Parts: sequence; structure tokens; C-alpha cells
Amino acid sequence: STRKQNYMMNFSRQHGLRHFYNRRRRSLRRYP
Repeated sequence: STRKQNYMMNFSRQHGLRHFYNRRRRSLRRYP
């Protein structure tokens, strides 16, 4: 993985974290 790949991976990583909390927050408002 090149630098750009490490960046898009970091980008995906940080977005994955947010992805989790989005589902967590959802579960407290409306699921499914």
C-alpha cells in the first residue's frame, strides 16, 4: 500500500468509526 492508499485507508478507517456510531445513534432513535 502506497501513501495515498494509507490515506484512503485512514479516511475509510475514520469513516468506519463514524459508521459505527451512526448505527449506535440510530438504535437509540429508530431501529430498524
